[PDB]
Amino acid sequence: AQGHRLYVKAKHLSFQRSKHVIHPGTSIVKIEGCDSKEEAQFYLGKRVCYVYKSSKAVRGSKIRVIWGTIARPHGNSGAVRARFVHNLPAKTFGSSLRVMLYPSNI
Amino acid sequence: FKRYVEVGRVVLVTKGEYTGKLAVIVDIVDHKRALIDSPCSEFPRQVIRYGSVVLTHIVMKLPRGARSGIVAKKWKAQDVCNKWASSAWAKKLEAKKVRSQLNDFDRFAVMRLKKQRREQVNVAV
Amino acid sequence: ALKEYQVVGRKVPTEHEPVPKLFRMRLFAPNESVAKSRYWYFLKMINKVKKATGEIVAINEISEPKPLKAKVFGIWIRYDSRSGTHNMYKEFRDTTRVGAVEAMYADMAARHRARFRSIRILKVVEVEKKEDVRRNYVKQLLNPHLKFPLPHRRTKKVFAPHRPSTFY
Amino acid sequence: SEFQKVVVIDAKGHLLGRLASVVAKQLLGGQKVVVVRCEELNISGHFFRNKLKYLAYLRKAFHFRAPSRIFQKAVRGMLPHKTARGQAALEHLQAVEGIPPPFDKQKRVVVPAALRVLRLKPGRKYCTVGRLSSEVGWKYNDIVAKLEERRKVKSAAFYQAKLAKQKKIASAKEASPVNQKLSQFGY
Amino acid sequence: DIYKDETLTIPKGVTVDIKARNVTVTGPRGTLKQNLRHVDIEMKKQGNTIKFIVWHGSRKHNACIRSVYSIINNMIIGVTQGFRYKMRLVYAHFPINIEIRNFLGERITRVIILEGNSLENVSQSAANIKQICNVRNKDIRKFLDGIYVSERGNI
RNA sequence: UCCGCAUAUGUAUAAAAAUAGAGGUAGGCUACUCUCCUGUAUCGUAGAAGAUGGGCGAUGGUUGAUGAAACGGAAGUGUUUUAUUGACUUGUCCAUGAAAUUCCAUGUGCGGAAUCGAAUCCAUUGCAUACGACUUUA
RNA sequence: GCGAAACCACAGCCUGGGGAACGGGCCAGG
RNA sequence: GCAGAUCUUGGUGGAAGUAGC
RNA sequence: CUGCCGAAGUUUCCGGAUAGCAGAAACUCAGAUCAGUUUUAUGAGUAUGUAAAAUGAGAGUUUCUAGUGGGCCAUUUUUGGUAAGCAGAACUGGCGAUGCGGGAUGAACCGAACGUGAGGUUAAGGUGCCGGAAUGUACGCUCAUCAGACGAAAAGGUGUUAGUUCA
RNA sequence: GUGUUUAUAGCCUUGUUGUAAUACGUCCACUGGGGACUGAGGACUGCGGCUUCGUGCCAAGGAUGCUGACAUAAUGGU
Repeated sequence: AQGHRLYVKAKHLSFQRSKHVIHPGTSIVKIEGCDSKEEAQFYLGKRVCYVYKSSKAVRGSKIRVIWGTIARPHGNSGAVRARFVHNLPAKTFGSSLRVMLYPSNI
Repeated sequence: FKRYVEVGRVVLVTKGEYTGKLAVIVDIVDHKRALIDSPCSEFPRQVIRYGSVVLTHIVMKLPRGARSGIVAKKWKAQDVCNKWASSAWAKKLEAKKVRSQLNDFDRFAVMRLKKQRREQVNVAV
Repeated sequence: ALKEYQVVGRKVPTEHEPVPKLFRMRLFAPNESVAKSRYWYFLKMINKVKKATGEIVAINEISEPKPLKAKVFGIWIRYDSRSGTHNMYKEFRDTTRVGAVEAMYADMAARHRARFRSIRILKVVEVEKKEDVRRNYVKQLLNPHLKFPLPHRRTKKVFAPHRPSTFY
Repeated sequence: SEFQKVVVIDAKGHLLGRLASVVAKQLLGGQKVVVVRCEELNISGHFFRNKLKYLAYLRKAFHFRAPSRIFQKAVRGMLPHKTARGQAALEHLQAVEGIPPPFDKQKRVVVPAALRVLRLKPGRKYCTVGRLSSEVGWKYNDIVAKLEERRKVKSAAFYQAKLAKQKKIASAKEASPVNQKLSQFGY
Repeated sequence: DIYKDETLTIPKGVTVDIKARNVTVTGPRGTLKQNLRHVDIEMKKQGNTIKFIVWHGSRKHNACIRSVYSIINNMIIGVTQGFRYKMRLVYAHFPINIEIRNFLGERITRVIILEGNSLENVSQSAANIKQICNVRNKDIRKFLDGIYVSERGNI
């Protein structure tokens, strides 16, 4: 089944936050394989999605997606800042996100 | 022991802008800094810290504080180039660099040949 | 990093002093502004020459003529501490005068918990004779047979699969 | 770098605090972590040092002695255990003494940022958690220190069988001309 | 000090393996396979020599290195000629039955060259014999008779 | 047992051991060489989500389905050995089909009954005892 | 069987600290 | 133009099916 | 209900007349003045003062007309001290009418003073985990069995690290 | 191991071989990409640049152009 997955695995770590104030509009995403802020420049502007399933079979489907884009790197270790169309729920801390390769400049 | 910080021992630079370039210690400034030089023109004579290099098993006899040109003469005389390359350590490094240069079409070709190689599966009963 | 500046200064000429004397010091500072301030402070406390009545006539950074040759530098320093009066002399082996002074500052700030303003250098000299070397550590570094293993090797990608070799 | 669903860590030679902080961050990152050989963890400091630390802890609570319970306590203090996120992250950690049968046949990784040989200065006294636990109440040290040889002997036999089996393909590799005919790609 | 090597001439012992900080210094008289885990000194088997490299060693490490050199010599001495430990016993007005018993008439019963490769163990055994012959609530002159090791020399 | 109702993306990787280093090494306890110097590796990876055929090379690698025997105790729950029965076989060479998606959007649960056991109450009992609740016996 | 009244800002497990009690109400823990 | 006035009037709670008769 | 302005919280005599702070009205006035500011030099005694330069701002008013007539944190200079702390003056600002980032938490400590938002960048603090951010680089000290991170203190250290002097 | 002076290595110093190169500092009204947020205003005027001149054109007093998906859905609110 290794003829698929055009995307890259990622994890939703947290929102942008200070010690005591959280900003849910921007989320901190750890793209796996990206290990520094210079490698995070490749994934800037790429589409990222959160894919989950819900009980109702609305649209005749069991899966729904929240889309987003990668805006800028966060820190030195390769984490990025992502803004989603809808703010990611706080329950999705440590959940998985998919980073496509489009819009591609390669 | 096989690797001693010594005058004339060949080292491999693993940190900095000269990563992956062979060099030979010419003097010991201190226990934390060593003076190295390489015959190739891309490597200027410089003082580097011991934490930025790894120590190779090749020892080639140099006088203390030898100049750059005489280092090159000794390097060519003792054929350090193609002596380091003969060891499997350099072959593994060279293969890693070559494998990193492969493009998508080359990667597809490698998968085809390695599948042609794997279908061999001949083992004596 | 530190830079070695030679600073020449003199007092403003007046009717009493048609032509004044030139006073030159070689002092280390990260930038020229620090060197000029240190030069005036040294002049004020050595020659009692005020900055208001004085002016800097020249300043030039000095590069090490032989940065590719190992050398031994002896530094005479003055320590200002709780007592405020100490004379010390240290010997450092390196390739440039700047590195030795930086090493001295790191050593004293670590061991003695000093500061840049308190520490003042009377002189830095190059020990060109092995017999002139006083410290035993530097004498070892000049022995004919430097032979020691690699120290402090210590060598994201967390969760390494195999145990490290951390050896030859 | 990359994550797996379950990560098995061989805690032999790993410092308690360094490994716990790495594990706690991985647990909050959304990963299931299994730490085996929890009795082989190391703590910087002499035997008497952490002895008085644990003896003072006994003076204070449910005093646990087992090495995994020591490690589980260290990881828990590095988690937001007062919230649902911290509790959920805690439940993804499985710390055990030794290597149980479900895990001795699975690959075990190590954390270089927590290894004693790469973090402690040579010549520094250290206290093993298993030895430290043995005198403070833990009574299963001897039986687990005896069973490990049985696991090691079986595992060593498996490695020899695997190595002997691998020799056939390794010889067959260079035997096939196509291995070197198109080896210009670095493979 | 950059280097503090301590060369020690190797004896005619059977084995001198010091792998994994375990100096299995075997010998003809005895196999003094004592692990060299006391000090972190690198041992170099330079033929008929044992260079105890103590490079970048501290004062405490150097003191341990010097003790290790004596231990190596002591192990070699035991591996070559052992260590005889002559023991002398003096009887008071009440002789001490020997399995120590009747110590000044003591009804309680406790438990002379002594050749041995392990000189430390032989000396420790001699101390145990001296510790066994311990006077309690008795004058020193009255308890002058006791078991004291006469001499200890290589057998 | 009947009746009614609601209807993760390759999930691939198993000696131990220390750095005052180990692993394994011919030979017959060695000797000495080799390897590291992380997995950027190894295993797998083609097919209108993976088609239909002609095949060919090898006459065999993957597996499904059963019939299986061994091993695995620490929490064995899995490691093989297979006997076959069928297939894909990317090992390789050809012929067809893919499209106007004509620029991204992706048996299981509940409520009822007819049943089979068991337990409590129960004949009970003080063994227990404000009452609960407990222990024996119908 | 009949049948009150007082009272009621509101919840309510402990160890320390929060300087003006801080506590029960905050912070750090069990 | 109300949330306060140990506010006024009316209605209704927890205490409580408690103290008790 | 919203918007705008906005104190004083204390000199002086002595419940007030005040003044002062904050507004309204009636003005005139840049070819003119004003200033919790720095100056030039000399006057007097580095400070202090002076008339006339730099910088900024347009300023001076006259009348009447609400509210207040305390303290706290203390700093600094400072007097007396007195086992020693401590107390007494002035000064300085802040809190008092002030939310916000940090300081584990915090009425007075470090930053910063506020319309509703988007993006960027910082301050003070920080980047092992809790916790956003380098288990960063380089050079040193220490192993504390009551480390360190925040008077029993004199000394003792066969506890040390570096150096200075005599040698 | 003792002393040597290029030996069958060379090291340092000195002037010196054709000049340099490089690093650092600084500047270009020199230039090539990647990402994100914003689109206020609403005829024409203006300042400019191209243009032989242009009811000319332009990145010049604030976004336009080309497409795709949906009414029994898409999108948001409670």
